[PDB]
Amino acid sequence: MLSGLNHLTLAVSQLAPSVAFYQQLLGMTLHARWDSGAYLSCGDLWLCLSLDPQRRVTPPEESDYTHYAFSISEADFASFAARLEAAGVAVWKLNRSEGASHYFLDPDGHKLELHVGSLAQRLAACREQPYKGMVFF
Amino acid sequence: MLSGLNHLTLAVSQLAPSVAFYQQLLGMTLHARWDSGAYLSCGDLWLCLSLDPQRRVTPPEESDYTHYAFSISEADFASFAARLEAAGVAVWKLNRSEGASHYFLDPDGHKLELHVGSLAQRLAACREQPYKGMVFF
Ligand SMILES: CCNC(=O)CSc1nnc(C(C)C)o1
Ligand SMILES: [Mn+2]
Ligand SMILES: [Mn+2]
Repeated sequence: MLSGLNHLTLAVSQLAPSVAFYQQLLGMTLHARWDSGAYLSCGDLWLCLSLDPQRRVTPPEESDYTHYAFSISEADFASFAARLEAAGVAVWKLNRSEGASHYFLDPDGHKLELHVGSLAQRLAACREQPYKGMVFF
Repeated sequence: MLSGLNHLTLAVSQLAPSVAFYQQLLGMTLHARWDSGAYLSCGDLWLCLSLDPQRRVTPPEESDYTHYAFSISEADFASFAARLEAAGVAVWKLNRSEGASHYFLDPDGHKLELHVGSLAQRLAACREQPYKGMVFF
């Protein structure tokens, strides 16, 4: 029986600028770095950055909607999004609205998101404005 | 301050086979579905499947090392891997490190992993036998 996410591994093209992005800009905790990777944490999340020469920097218009969202509180959301914009972090666009979210790209074009709210809150919101064809179990 | 992973969204080419894989084969809980997506949970992980015409069924040789690992106990590991093998699920890598890992593909070629063990256990192993260039913080 599966119990949750054990770790998320992102392939990166250059290790140093990616470590700087996740640690210095996003504030994640750096535990270890070596010649081909780094281990960080964000609360319960174990994030691994893995140096991969096959990673290409892809424009958001030509990558799919696969994305990774991080939790932030209502009180910090707007000021954090503002800090990312002031630092020149690029944005991307999703096809639909899923609540209070800010969409931004990492240096390799991984699609990231800041989101306020839990799954339970999302389901309650969707009961009032559902997506087309929505069924609840 | 970010507090953890809020949700993981995977782009899928066909909703029905992906729901079948995550819900029925992997045992995640289906909370809702709509014409272009579904919400599931696996422990404290909120997983979104998003139907995306841009998603290609991607062979493992054509994608980078980005991958998603799910937690499982050592006691359950071998029988879960055997279930995947009976269902015909492809493997994209052999485990060559210490620690139990099984590396398998979803129907669209997303790279998945079953892993036993935490970040703390990995850091302890690396302190005894560090990777090339490894520094701890
Ligand atoms: C499967 C259940 N887990 C999730 O809902 C992940 S996001 C999440 N979980 N708690 C929160 C707080 C912001 C209330 O946010
Ligand atoms: Mn999202
Ligand atoms: Mn892994």
